[PDB]
Amino acid sequence: SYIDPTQLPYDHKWEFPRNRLSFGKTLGAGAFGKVVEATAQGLIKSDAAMTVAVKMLKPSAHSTEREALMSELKVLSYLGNHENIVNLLGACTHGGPTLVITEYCCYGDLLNFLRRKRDEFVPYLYKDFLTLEHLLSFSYQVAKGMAFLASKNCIHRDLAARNILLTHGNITKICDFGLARDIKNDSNYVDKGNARLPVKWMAPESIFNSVYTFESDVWSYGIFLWELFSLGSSPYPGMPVDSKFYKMIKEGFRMSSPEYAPAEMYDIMKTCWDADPDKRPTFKQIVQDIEKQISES
Ligand SMILES: COCCOc1cc(F)c2c(Nc3ccc(NC(=O)Cn4cc(C(C)C)nn4)cc3)ncnc2c1
Ligand SMILES: [Cl-]
Ligand SMILES: [Cl-]
Repeated sequence: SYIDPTQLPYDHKWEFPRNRLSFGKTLGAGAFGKVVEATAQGLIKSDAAMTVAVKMLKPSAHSTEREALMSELKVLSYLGNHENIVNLLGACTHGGPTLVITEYCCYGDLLNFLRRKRDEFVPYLYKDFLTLEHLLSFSYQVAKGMAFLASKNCIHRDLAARNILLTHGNITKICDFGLARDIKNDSNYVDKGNARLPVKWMAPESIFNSVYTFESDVWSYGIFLWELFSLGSSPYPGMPVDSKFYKMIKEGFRMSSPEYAPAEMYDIMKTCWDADPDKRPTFKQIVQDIEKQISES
C-alpha cells in the first residue's frame, strides 16, 4: 500500500436515494458482506429502470468491516470510470447502512465462465464457443485494467479469475468481491497466521514478509494467466499449501505451461514469476507484449 484509502475523498455526486433501489437475488455472500442484484430507478436521465449490483454489509459485520466498505467506496470514487474495471454508478451513505452501487455484468465471474465453457473450447458461429482469440483478448483487457490501477498507485492484492467479471461483448472487468466472498469455505484461501489468504496467487515477498507492491500484483497476474489458459483449473494442481509448497516456491519451483497457453503467453507467466520483483515486467510492458501478439495473430 502506497496510498491510505481512508484518506481518499468520496465525491457526493455519487449519492443516490436508497428508496429508489429494489433488491433481488444475492449474487455472492461472505461472512460479513454480500452483493445483491438490484433495480435502480432514476439512475438513467430519462424515467427508466436499470439493473445494478449492490454491495452491502450483513448484520454480522463489525467496525472493521464498516470502515473497509467505506474505504472501498473512496477508492472507487478516486479511481473514476475505466473500461477494464467494474465501475461505480452510485452509493448510499446516509439514512442507513452503506450501499455501493456498481455495474451489473451479465456473465458473472470469469472463473465460473471458463469452467462452464471448458468442454466446448476451440483453439481455432451461433454456438458462441470459447476460443484462443477470446483468451488473448481477456489477457489483454485485464493487463490494461491492471496498468490503469498501477497508474493510480493502487495495489489489488487479490487478482485472480474469481475477481474478474465478464460483461457485454466479451468485455472483462477487474473487481474485488472482498467481504462478499465466503473465504472461510473457499479452498483457494488458506489459513496463514490469523488470516485466510490466496497463497497460490501470492508473490514470495507477500507470503514471507507481508509486502504488497505493483510487482506482487504482476506475480498474481501470471497465476491468473495460468488459470485462463488451463480454462479455469486451480493453480499448482495436486499440491497442497503446506511446508513443502513454501519451500518449493522459495527454491524456484514454477508451474509448467497450461495445455492451451501460446509459448509467448507462458513467456509472460515466467517473467511475472521472477523471484526478483525488479526483474518482473510492469503491467504496461505486458499490455505492449499482448498487443503485439494479437496483431501478429
Ligand atoms: C452468469 O452470471 C450471472 C451474473 O452474475 C453476477 C454475479 C456477480 F457476483 C456480479 C457482481 N458482483 C460484484 C463483485 C465485486 C463488486 N465490487 C467491486 O469489485 C468493488 N471493487 C472494485 C475494486 C478494484 C477497482 C478492482 N475494488 N473493489 C461488486 C459486485 N457484480 C456485477 N454483476 C455480477 C453478476
Ligand atoms: Cl447475518
Ligand atoms: Cl455499513
